[PDB]
Amino acid sequence: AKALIVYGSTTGNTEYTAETIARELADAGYEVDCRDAASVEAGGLFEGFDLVLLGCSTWGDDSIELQDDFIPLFDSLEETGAQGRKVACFGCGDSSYEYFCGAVDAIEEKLKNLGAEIVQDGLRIDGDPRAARDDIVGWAHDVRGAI
Ligand SMILES: Cc1cc2nc3c(=O)[nH]c(=O)nc-3n(C[C@H](O)[C@H](O)[C@H](O)COP(=O)(O)O)c2cc1C
Repeated sequence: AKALIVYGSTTGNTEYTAETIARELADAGYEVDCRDAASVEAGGLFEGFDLVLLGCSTWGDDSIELQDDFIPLFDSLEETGAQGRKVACFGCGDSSYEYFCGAVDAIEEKLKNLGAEIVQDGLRIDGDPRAARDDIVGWAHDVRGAI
C-alpha cells in the first residue's frame, strides 16, 4: 500500500500528528510519503497513492481559517486527482473555539464533493496531540482497516 500524508501546521501540532500517523503506517508496511503542504504542488498530487491523508489545523477564532500553508492546496484540491481516491482527514484545534477543527470539516466536504471516498471519520484533536497520542495510533489502525 502507498500512502501520502500532507499536513499544514503552524506550531507543529498537526505536523507531530502527521509524523505519528506516518510512523504507524510505515511500521505496518505501507510506503509512506509525508509532506508539508508548503512544499507541494496540487497538480496530480494524489496520483499513484492508494490512500491520502490530509492534515490541517484550524485558525481564525471568529471564523474558520485553514492553516496558512494549507490554503493554496485546499484552493486547488480539484487538481489533485481526488475522485475515487481513498482519503481521510485529521487536524488539531481547541474545542473552546466556536468552530472546533473546522478545517477538518471543510477539507472533508470538499473531498466528498470531488468524489473522494472518505474511509474514516476525521481525526479531530482537541489540545496537544502528544496528550492524544493513543487516539492517533488508534485512528491510524482504523484507517488501515477501512481501505
Ligand atoms: C489565536 C488562535 C486561534 C485559533 N482558532 C481556532 C479555531 O477557530 N478553531 C480551533 O479548533 N482551534 C483553533 N485554534 C487552536 C489551534 O488549532 C491549535 O493551537 C492547534 O494545536 C494548532 O495546530 P498546528 O500547530 O498544527 O498549527 C486557535 C489557536 C489560536 C492561538
